[PDB]
Amino acid sequence: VKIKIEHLTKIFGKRIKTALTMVEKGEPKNEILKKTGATVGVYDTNFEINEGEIFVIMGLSGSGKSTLLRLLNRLIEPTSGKIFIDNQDVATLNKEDLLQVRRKTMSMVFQNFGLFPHRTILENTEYGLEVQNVPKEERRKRAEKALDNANLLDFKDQYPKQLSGGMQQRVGLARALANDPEILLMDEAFSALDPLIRREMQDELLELQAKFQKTIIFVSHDLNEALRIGDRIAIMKDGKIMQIGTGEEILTNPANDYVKTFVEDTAENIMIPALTTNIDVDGPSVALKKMKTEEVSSLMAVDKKRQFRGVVTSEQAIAARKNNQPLKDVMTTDVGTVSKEMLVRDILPIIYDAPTPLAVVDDNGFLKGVLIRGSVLEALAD
Amino acid sequence: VKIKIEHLTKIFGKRIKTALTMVEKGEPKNEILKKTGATVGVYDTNFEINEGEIFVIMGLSGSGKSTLLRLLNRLIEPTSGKIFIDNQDVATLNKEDLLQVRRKTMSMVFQNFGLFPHRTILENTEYGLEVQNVPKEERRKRAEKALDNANLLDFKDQYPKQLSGGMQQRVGLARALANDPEILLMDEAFSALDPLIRREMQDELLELQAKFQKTIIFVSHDLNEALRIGDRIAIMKDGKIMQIGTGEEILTNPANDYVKTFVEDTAENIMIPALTTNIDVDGPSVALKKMKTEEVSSLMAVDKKRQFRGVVTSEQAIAARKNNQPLKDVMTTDVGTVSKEMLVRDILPIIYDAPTPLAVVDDNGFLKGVLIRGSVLEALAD
Amino acid sequence: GQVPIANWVSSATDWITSTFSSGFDVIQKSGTVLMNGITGALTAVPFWLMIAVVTILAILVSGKKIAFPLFTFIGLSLIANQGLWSDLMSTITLVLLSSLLSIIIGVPLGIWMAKSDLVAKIVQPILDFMQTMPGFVYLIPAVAFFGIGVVPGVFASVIFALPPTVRMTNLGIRQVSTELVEAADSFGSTARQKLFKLEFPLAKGTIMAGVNQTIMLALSMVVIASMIGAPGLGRGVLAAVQSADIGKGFVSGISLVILAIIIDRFTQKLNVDKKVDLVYMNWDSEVASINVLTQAMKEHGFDVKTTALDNAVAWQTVANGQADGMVSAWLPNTHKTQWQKYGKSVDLLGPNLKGAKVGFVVPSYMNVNSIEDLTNQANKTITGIEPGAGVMAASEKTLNSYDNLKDWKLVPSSSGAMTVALGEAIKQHKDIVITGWSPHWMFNKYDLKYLADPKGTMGTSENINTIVRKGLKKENPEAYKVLDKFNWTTKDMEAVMLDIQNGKTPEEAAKNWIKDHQKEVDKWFK
Amino acid sequence: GQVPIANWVSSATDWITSTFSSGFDVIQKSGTVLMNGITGALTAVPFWLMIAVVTILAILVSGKKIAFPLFTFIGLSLIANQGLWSDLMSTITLVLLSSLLSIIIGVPLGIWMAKSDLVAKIVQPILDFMQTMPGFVYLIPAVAFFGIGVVPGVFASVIFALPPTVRMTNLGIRQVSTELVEAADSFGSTARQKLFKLEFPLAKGTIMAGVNQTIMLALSMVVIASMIGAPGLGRGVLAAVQSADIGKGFVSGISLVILAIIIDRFTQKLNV
Ligand SMILES: Nc1ncnc2c1ncn2[C@@H]1O[C@@H]2COP(=O)(O)O[C@H]3[C@@H](O)[C@H](n4cnc5c(N)ncnc54)O[C@@H]3COP(=O)(O)O[C@H]2[C@H]1O
Ligand SMILES: Nc1ncnc2c1ncn2[C@@H]1O[C@H](COP(=O)(O)OP(=O)(O)NP(=O)(O)O)[C@@H](O)[C@H]1O
Ligand SMILES: Nc1ncnc2c1ncn2[C@@H]1O[C@H](COP(=O)(O)OP(=O)(O)NP(=O)(O)O)[C@@H](O)[C@H]1O
Repeated sequence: VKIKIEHLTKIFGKRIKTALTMVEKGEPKNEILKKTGATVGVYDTNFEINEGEIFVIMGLSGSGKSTLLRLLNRLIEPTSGKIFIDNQDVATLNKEDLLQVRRKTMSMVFQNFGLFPHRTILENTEYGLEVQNVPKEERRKRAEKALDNANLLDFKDQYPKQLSGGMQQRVGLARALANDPEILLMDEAFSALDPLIRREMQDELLELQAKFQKTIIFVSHDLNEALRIGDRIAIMKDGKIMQIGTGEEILTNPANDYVKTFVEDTAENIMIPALTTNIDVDGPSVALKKMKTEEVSSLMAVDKKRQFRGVVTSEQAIAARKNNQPLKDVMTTDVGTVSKEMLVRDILPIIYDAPTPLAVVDDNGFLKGVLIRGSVLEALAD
Repeated sequence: VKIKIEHLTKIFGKRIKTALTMVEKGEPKNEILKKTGATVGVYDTNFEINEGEIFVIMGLSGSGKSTLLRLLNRLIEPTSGKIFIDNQDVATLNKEDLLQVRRKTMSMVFQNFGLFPHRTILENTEYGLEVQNVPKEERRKRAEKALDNANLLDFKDQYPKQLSGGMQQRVGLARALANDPEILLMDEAFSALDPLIRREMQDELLELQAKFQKTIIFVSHDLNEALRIGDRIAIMKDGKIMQIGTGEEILTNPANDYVKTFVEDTAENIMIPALTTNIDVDGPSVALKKMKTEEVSSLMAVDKKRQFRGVVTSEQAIAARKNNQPLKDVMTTDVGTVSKEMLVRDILPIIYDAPTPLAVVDDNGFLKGVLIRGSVLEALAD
Repeated sequence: GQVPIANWVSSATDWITSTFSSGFDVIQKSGTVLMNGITGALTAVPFWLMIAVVTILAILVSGKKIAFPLFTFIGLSLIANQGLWSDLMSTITLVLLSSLLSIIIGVPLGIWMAKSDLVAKIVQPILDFMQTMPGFVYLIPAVAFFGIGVVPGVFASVIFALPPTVRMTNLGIRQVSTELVEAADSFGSTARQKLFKLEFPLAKGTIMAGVNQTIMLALSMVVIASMIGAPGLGRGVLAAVQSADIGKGFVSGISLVILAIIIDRFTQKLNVDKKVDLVYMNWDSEVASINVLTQAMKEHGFDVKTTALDNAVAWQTVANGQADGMVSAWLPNTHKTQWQKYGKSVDLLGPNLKGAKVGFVVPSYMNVNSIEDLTNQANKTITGIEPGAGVMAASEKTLNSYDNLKDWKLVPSSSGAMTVALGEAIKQHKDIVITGWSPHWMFNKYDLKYLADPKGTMGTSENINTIVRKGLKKENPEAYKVLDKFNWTTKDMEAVMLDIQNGKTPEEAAKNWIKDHQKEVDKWFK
Repeated sequence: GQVPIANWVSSATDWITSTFSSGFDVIQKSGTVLMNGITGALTAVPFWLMIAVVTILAILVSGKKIAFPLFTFIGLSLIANQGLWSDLMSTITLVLLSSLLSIIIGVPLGIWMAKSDLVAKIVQPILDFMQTMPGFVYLIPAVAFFGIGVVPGVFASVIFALPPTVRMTNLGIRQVSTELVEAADSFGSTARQKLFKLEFPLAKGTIMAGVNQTIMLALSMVVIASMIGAPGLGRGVLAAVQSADIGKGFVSGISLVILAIIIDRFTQKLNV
């Protein structure tokens, strides 16, 4: 165990001791607001955190989750509660000790990368030490070392504005790491990047955490972004609905009914956007390019007018290319075609024989989606 | 055929008649710049367009491709050339006739949606008619009709700022359509949306074009965004490298060598980002959630420390869930594991037996990617 | 060699004023009658009614906070308590004309600025040359064009308040995102349609900010123009300056602050017979005369208009024919160059006061008895009055007539600024030389003396006179008869001026003397 | 039912000026000697030398462009031709004293305003009450405190030019993105660290813009103060006004606008 929290809470607005007393009994937040006009972002939060335990904190815009982070670091002074780090509280600390705790243990990462545009990447990276009054060569050494750990040192002596989101995020994370912190707070760090770069950053972060065993108070509104990396989750709606974590207990034994809609636990509404190949104008090479970009091995083939026609496979396209023979001849018209919400489960047998999915073709020939062993999921939900 | 262009070109800067004369001989753009300081964005452009022929225009930032659009609509007065629409030139037109051509035939779509924030969606939608001096009930009728065609009429009497990119784009496209134009110019319309919404918009646009046979001068820097929809492509680097179009001829017989790097036509560098399941902390329900989000049927399973361990399948996870038995027991350790650039093609046989891919596991147990019938592509490139 | 810039400018202005004179005069008539009618209309409204109206509008504009309406009501009540209402209404009418004209002439100019790239290049230089130019200049040609009154205030405020409106308009129309303009073009929106549908409804914020700046500038420039016509609180603050009267200057400044805050706060919350026309010059000597003259002259049934301004302007005012007359013409030497310019364009009456003694002034305790017996006392300074005064013609010639003064400096001030500086010297008990004249009031409180002038250039046979425009005898004989007889005692005039300096109002002290000497006063009325 | 504002203000002014008289007198002596020395220094320099130096500075700050330095040389030559050089130097020294005093006492006040919301509430009203009063008033107490000369001119210019400096300082320190502020406070950076590493270098544009405004206001207030001591071209323009001699008035206004243009251009090129 590393952290331990007790009745931590934060009240905004004015005339708040009344609100503090109220939460000391258990009045809901909405009553407090309507009575005092003192909006509350956190409410009787109690939990604990261990070492190396990426502890995600999910929720919606308005749950007061980033506020919880900033309370851990005390950027926002807690209205009440305690935070036992290193057997040392944090809400009862003088300024200098809190300052050293910030410089040494904690470190922060932000949604929009929290970077100084009036500096070059290395200065931003070393700022955490620059403010600690240390000689400059070791500062620059650790900065270049961290950047080399992120494969962008050649991109130093440049300015953030001339970079892309991913490199700015890597720079912010390195600035955080330069300190050798025992903790890393994030406020939707990867939420501003592209989802591809988002996955890349998640994988890199997991790699790091495997190498570096340090706590991480992540924050995200994407449940995917939490299950991928999160070792213990905590969902927040103005308070801790449940944080049993371990990934499934949010899915297996959700205490509330709100979580079960937050994670979103019949008919063929499970169809997914399809990968299409308009044969009449495109051909084999285009189809193979589409497969490469789309990271698949087969495709669905339609008529120019968006009528479904059949299926295409990588080998079929290759044969077409070598033979110069075009599509609509080396093609798979025979397919287990399906309707929109009309073959829910009678399809169980047919889905097994055919490795390819079963396009949910509209009765008029149009196509909406496909089905790839997502049917086995809710066929057995019974 | 609808459009026909002749030696159209546009010269910026000053002292340009010299530049016009130069392009009349064939001097490169860079020489013109260094000699006169008159940067050129278009250079001796000649082509033609047909009806219903989505005519994409690819290129890089600096190719002067959006300038070509704005020249078609004459928002930027052409330095020279002609544009024969409806057997009527466009660069030799008085103001009123050009104005009517803009109101009736042409219509425009922009990257950042070109929406007036000081109006409500319906007013933006009807602006194209509002400026034509028509009575208001038919204006509102056509506006609501178009919005209903985009499934957001309930979102009228609201402001764009309180919407998301997709709905703003639909509104802009409807504003364009309200006019019943015979043409639709776009400047990287979908480039500001999410790629998911981008694909949805592409499919909707193709649906529309099937229903509505009207020309579309699309623009995009994504080759995917062109092959998906484009019926005839034209690549641009300060000039028309080649526009044979038809999708493959850019891929099959690329006249230049630049195109072959623009479209990007050995070792296992074809590996793709993998879909992972950290068994030691996550379990069956989490794995099935990942499959659902990731739109697949199987997954790769690793050790907490990012060592590869094996494979998991939807049925295996379902059995684990019903039986309550966890992963690392109902799992597929046996797999055709592979190294990073060391089994390029000897793997041809093994890839066939196994429906699942072959993880390119680092020799130390780490994982980088997988291989899904992308090997059949360049195994036969020989 | 030097270039005749001054001669060129004066020649061009003279050619204009001789060429477009009829247009200037008709504009003067129409504008003055218009502003006078508006002011009469506004002051016809009782103070309680308009104060309550404005507080109600404050409530309507903001109903949650009670700060602005409260400040408005309290301040306007305070003003009307101090007696500064009619002046306030004149100030508002000037400000409205100025702001409206500046807007009407700038916003179109901002349009023709943004829609053309040549006009920006032409005008922005002019805007920078207009936006740093001091206000004092703008009102020089105004008098040369329209002459004294409200018209100069309007013109100066226009020319001084136009720049920010024009600039912010051109900025706010040139800054709308190019996609919106490109769209409005792609849908075939004529310039008018996009201008009235896209440009303005988005630039209005910047345009209103520029209009707020225009209003501020017009207000300040009215305060400045007070020296010429420009009635209102500007006259009050100006007189408080030229007399060092801290209280009245503070009062007028606070009233202008109230007016300006009111207008500002509103703006940011609307973004989303027998008549006499006399002239005097704020000199404690001449304040006593006219004020007494008017209060008495009223009794016979004379309609009065006193206009406070500088000496040489008044001579021009009386000269060209823009006013009736004035009784503040020290002569034949202190204001002689004024006569050399516009002494020929009058019909002088005759003295009004015998014994106008001019000369330097020093504390009696100091040794020096004549200017020739002065070595290097008082840092070789001559603490004088406004540089446009008449004694400065003498003092300029004095320092350039004697040897010992060849290395002494003349430092202008106001006609009352030195008096407080003097009082500082006597309390500090330090040598100090000050330009001076008589009759005056400080002689009655301090122990001071003149300095004998062996050359006597700065004035020996000095005596106030009074002048009237030629032919006034054929256009207002009653005042011509009255003014001719206006000649009275030298000695206890000072009761008029000593009473005031002790803490009474000019009219109140001017009233008191007339009761004592009503018999002599009635002699003037004949 | 009138209320005696006049009497209260006069009594307060008399009491304050008769109470702190020694301090005002010593300040008068020091300021006048300092300003006369500065003016003698700046006018001792031959005018060709200073024109050439300043044109060199124009070329330095603007290398490719020739219009601005050409205008500088032409205007300053015109001034020196007409004889308004010593006046010009007196005006400059007044402007310098006023601007530096205003900056020195306002920028820290801007910091304090940005650091406490209470002080902003206290001051913004005072800034509104200060930038809205006409300049004419501000000097009346000046004479009452410092007397005829230049000291009152610079005091009034200070009081009339300090608002926009303070306002822009507070506004430009209060508008920095709270993300960077949270980054600074999260890596353990005291107020000094972030103030001298984060707040300033990002507020500098606003601060120097406000300090251009301050200079314009001080210059105008000097022109006004010319009615009391306050030498320079203000005296020339005032004499033109009091005589309607449009010649000298326009000449001095041309010279002042030339100076203001020079200063605006220079200040515009210390922030970019
Ligand atoms: N990037 C990745 N990382 C890790 N494992 C991956 C992976 N991509 C695919 N797999 C796994 O390997 C198998 C390869 O599928 P393939 O692409 O040959 O065959 C695919 C594809 O060719 C076709 N298909 C058509 N539209 C599709 C779509 N929208 N999404 C997925 N597959 C689609 O349907 C088949 C469904 O594949 P299924 O789920 O049976 O099985 C998939 C999946 O279990
Ligand atoms: N000024 C404030 N700053 C922070 N929280 C506030 C503030 N005022 C009120 N709050 C409370 O905190 C909540 C903020 O919710 P939160 O989930 O932190 O939103 P967010 O800032 O959009 N989150 P994130 O996207 O992760 O940065 C509000 O709903 C309030 O209950
Ligand atoms: N002001 C200008 N507007 C448009 N084109 C210009 C301009 N100035 C120069 N050009 C020329 O046109 C080119 C613009 O390239 P282009 O591919 O249109 O860029 P882009 O605007 O980033 N494209 P897009 O993202 O589709 O809107 C420049 O490289 C110049 O050759």
